[PDB]
Amino acid sequence: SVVKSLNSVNIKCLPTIDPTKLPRHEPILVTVTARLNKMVSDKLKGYWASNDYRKQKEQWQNHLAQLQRGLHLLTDKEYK
Amino acid sequence: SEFCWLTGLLEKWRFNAPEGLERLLWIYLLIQNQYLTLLVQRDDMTELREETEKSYLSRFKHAHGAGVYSQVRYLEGRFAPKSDPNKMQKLLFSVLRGYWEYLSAHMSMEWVHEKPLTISQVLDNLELVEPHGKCVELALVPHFIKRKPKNGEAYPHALLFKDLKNQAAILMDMLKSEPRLTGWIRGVDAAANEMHAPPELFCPLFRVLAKSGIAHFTYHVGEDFPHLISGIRSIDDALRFLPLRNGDRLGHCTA
Repeated sequence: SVVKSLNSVNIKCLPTIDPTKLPRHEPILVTVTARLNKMVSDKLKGYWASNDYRKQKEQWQNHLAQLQRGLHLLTDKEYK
Repeated sequence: SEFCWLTGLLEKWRFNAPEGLERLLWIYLLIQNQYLTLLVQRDDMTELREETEKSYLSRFKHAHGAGVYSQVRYLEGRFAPKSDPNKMQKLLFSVLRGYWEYLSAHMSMEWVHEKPLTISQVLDNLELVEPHGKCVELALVPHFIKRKPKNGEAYPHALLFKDLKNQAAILMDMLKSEPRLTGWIRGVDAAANEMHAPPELFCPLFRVLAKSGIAHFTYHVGEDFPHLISGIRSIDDALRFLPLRNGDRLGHCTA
């Protein structure tokens, strides 16, 4: 209900997530980015080569890549 | 410094560029390109005395190219003889020191002197090297200049002849004072233009340099003949009158 009021300054709310309703060994941070990557991709599809569509897109792709190179260690069991 | 600057600048404008500062880049490129065309056209003092020695090392390195083995083997440079003997002993010294600095960086052979301080010690250092197929072999060739015809003096190009005989004489005593220099000063050239001096004028000049151990002479026919038939004659004049043994070269035979 709280997110319903917020959707109705502008504030964006991400849909509720539940670790129990998820695979046991998949961390929260990969899931929160999955939902977070959901919207930003959707908004980029809406622009579809409008003004500065590339600017936001490429700055997003690099940021996702930099996060990915830090995502393997979080799930990694030990040091190698 | 310039190239690394521009890579950084355009990277911050990779997505968008403010109109104000973008125009600054536009005019600077237009100013740079305009000067480059101007510099080329004037060719076809502090100009050479900036540092006068680091350039020659950079020039040979630029000729050598990247990699352990160079791209050019045989290379001779053109340089106008200076007016004063105290200057020729410096201009020639900086070239040889620059060339030796090129050789020292690549070839880790023993050198007689780490710092030569003079032409003579460079010759001692350069006598220990052999041409092994990747180092740029150098044999300098000073080139003369032809001036505009000045009236009087019993023939139109006489102050020119008096000017060149002075410059040539300075070259003469360098070879006899430094007999080892005959291996690096191997040629003589006359490269200004065609009409400003007849080709037959250099005939007595080249002959006296032949008796002084130059051993090679090249002429540079000016390619601005007033008529195609005149251009053919000019090359014919160079052939007939100039002293040219077998194995010499002409320059810019566009006629």
